[PDB]
Amino acid sequence: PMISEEREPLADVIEKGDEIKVVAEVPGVNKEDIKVKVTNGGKKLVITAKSEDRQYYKEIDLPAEVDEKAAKANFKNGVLEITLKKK
Amino acid sequence: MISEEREPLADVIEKGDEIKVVAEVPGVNKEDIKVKVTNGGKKLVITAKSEDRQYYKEIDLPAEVDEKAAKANFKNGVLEITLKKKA
Repeated sequence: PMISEEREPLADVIEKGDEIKVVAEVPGVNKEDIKVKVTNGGKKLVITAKSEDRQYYKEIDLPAEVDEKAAKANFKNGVLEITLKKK
Repeated sequence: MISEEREPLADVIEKGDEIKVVAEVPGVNKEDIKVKVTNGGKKLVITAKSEDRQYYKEIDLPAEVDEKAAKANFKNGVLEITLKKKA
């Protein structure tokens, strides 16, 4: 349908020194529905999810420059776990 | 590792015979969820437990509902349950 609601999801950051872990609650979307892009040289993170049920958008400022190269993604029961390696 | 119980986002919508209650409880597996009906028709009680996240919610229903009746479904961290109004 034409009209949708866009929410800002709950997210948290864990700065283990080696890794940066981002966890977001995005219930109501499938994994395929989710897109993450690192921006600003790995300074920043963006999350977009759209599903018939839900719409989510998030901007996150990371502690350190990070690289997409080793990055991994987990989605369980509506919670998204992302781990990135700092550059 | 500190536990705090949380109150889930819930929307209750009633159409016709049915009352549909929607709850977001991400983090939690479906077997870790408990749904029960109390105080005759009026109130619906939801319990979700997992190590990382725990939820409890109680909802006062617009109309009394039979406890036994239900259709319930879980998807991507979202719980949808369908309730029948008392005859």
